[PDB]
Amino acid sequence: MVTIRLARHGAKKRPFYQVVVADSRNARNGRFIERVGFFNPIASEKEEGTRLDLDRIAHWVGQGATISDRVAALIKEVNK
Amino acid sequence: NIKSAKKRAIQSEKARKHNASRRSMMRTFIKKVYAAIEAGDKAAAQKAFNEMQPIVDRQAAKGLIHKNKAARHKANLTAQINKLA
Amino acid sequence: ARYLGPKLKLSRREGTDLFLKSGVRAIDTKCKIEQAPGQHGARKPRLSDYGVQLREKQKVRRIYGVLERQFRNYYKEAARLKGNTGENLLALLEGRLDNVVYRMGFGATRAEARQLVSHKAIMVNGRVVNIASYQVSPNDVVSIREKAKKQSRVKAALELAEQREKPTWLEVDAGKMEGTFKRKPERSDLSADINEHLIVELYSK
RNA sequence: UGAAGAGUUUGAUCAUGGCUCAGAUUGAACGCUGGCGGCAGGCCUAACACAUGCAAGUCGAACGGUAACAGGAAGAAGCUUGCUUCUUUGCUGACGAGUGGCGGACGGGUGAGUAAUGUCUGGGAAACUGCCUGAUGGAGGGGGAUAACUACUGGAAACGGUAGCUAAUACCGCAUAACGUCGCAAGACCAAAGAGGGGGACCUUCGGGCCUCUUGCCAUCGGAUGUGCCCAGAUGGGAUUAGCUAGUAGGUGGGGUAACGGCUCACCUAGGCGACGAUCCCUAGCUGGUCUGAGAGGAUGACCAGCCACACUGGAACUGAGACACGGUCCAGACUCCUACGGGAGGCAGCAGUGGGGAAUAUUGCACAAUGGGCGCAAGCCUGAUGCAGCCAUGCCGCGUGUAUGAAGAAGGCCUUCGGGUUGUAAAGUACUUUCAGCGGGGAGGAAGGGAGUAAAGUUAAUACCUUUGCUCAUUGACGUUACCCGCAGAAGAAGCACCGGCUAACUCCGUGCCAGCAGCCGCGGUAAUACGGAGGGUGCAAGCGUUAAUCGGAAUUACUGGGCGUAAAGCGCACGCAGGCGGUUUGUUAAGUCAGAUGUGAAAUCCCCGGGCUCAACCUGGGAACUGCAUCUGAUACUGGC
Repeated sequence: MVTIRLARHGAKKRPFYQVVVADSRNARNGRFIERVGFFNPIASEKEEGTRLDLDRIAHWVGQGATISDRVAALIKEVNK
Repeated sequence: NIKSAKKRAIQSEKARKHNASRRSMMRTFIKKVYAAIEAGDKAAAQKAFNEMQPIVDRQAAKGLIHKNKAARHKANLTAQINKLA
Repeated sequence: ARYLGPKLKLSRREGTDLFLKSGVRAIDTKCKIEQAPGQHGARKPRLSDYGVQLREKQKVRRIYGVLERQFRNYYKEAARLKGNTGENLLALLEGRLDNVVYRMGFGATRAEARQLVSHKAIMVNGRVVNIASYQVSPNDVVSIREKAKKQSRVKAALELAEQREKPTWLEVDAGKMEGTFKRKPERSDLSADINEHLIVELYSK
């Protein structure tokens, strides 16, 4: 199953997270098709914090890869 | 707790007594079709091949030889009855 | 390290006032620097061929309270953007937060100024800074925390700062204890107790 | 916007040739000393061996059912006729165990083997591809097994064996079936499951006929992404290994795999491979990376990201979408453990301790709080995954140990034909300064949501299901004594170690008297020891300082950038010459090689530029760049090879 999922990225007591498209299948943050964004749970309360390639995701969903509840909710942080 | 891999050799040997037995039956069926070419020619071979055709598909319907070998057997022998003059 | 030992014996051995333990009894005579000529000869019997720049290298370190490894790193960063180690090197030492707290007058000595910075009492652009080597730039605002603004030595240090030479490249207000950097210090004013052929080949010499 | 040189052959000197020192360094170790905090990393050795416990489950919204709990359903009695007892019961909420579906090859630990079918980097053809995702088809009928339970039974047991009995989203046939099968094509053939929540008229024995949405089940053919295969360019030592080989080298016929080839067999052929080092033997995780210096170059690849291999020692491969299976099978070997003695369990190079090995490498810590994966339609359950503490100058970075005052200069110490000098603003005495630590209180956020409220003129039959918003109630914090703020606190609790004849910074006096104790080289010590031990004063760095076996620099003294052969060290005593290296010149042509232009690729971290986040920075990153490479297309047409 090709899935659009959040990947393990950050520091001790400071998680950051990236989002990638991959068959899973593959292990943790590796061997991915392409990157589409980053979360940053803090994002310093600013509009230049958190990014998501909503148009490349629109070509990778369909008729494409799966997107689950917690990842389909990333659009709510960029709002949008 | 469980480890269901510990069941799979017993589940394979208990099934082997039909799932490998039918491999011997299928190796034999090729002999029955070539024996129907000497019985013989177009008025025996294609009548006898139609005893094998459904058994190959009915085995492939369960897995085991489904990826290529089932259709390979049918194509190989269709070409051998089509060769007749 | 801060050496922590007796101070005036260093300046007397360099024949040069290092501003160590300066103020009050140290102004107008009785510092005794270059007043003990010895009973026979210059006591240079001998003495070492590399004594310059070697003692000049300790002088330029000790007079700012700067350690070897950091002074060697200053000699490397000073070369960038055509800055020249005969110009930018001295302007980097004069632009230190411990020298800026000393030139704004909140410390009577560079040691006293460092001991306001490290003891969490100083701010740069409203942010608390404890790094004495922080480089103050031509837009930076330097000030003291409320817990220290009324300290005895800080008020006494400003009574000496008005008798010292004015640093024209900065501004300060003593009633708020807040000042601003307006220009980088320049060699056409910034002058030091060092000879002109020395510390221009620093390290590997 | 970077890049010390020198010493040593002598009575002197210029060369050359070796050797040596002054600087960096490690997963280190050693000595003395050692605070506050932060970022990393932490058995390199026995691929030696493991105590005691864990590390992997889940579904009652498929199903037979029920050891218990609780409510219904049904009988028998007391006479106290209104309060109780007795005898039964999956009908139902729920669920122990049982059937059945799915998961455990998620994601860790370790280099033993292999100079490679292996990493890095670029291609090719003959195949498969569950779940995801896309389109197109299909769902009638019959029959047989079996667990749990119970009664028997092997054995001292551990551990479960058997029989009687019964059902399917467990199983097989009989049916139906596409653009699939094969062919120019008509066409024949192969399969399977329902289930759940909601809900009206008609009817009953009212534990469903029937409507409705959801989600499954069986098949055909594409995408998406992997898996299997073969090549090319890159590549440790050895020639006092020069020859090696019998599936080695080519053909003919079978079998094998999803597919290929000698892949595996049986037979015909004798070739194949070698100085560009074949054959054989020793050593060995590889590269992103790391250290060094101005770089080139050198020494080297822990951790890190990715890839390939390994699971006590060894074989076979099987299951499944996937393992050439850490917690699997059949076990065998070496073993530990149990057995009072009739056979039985297992493999910490997981998480942690421990025996051993070592100069050496951290606690059987805390927690399902956060997150992921797994099962479940979902509530929810599992998780030594994971997320965090704990310890260590082991490397790197920010910071304390006080500050102010104070002398014709003290007492005490050192040096001195004893005048004087120096330790020294140092001390005491008197005041500041509470940074760091200590100590009490206040105290975030990391935690969203399910149930209820909500909200769309939701879905529909207007509160199921399904679906939406920001908030409330109640439940969810290991880290933790959090961060941060406020106060109580008093100089209080806080400094080392090496060095001082010449090179070489700082040096004098005492004692020892060639002895003792030293030394990078020249060399020290017999009455002035600047060389030992001390003492007084200086030099150096600092929570560090130092000593070593060694690697990089100095080192152009391994020489490519960039070595040398008359003698100092190497030119063969000589003649000819195969295989190698090299070769005038006019034309065309080939395009191996060069130069020019593109499209792919050169993983992510990361250098360097540069925007955020903590002061700077280690670190987490957001955007750029480079990695001159390599392939595939295409020009120039000059030189080299070729003809």
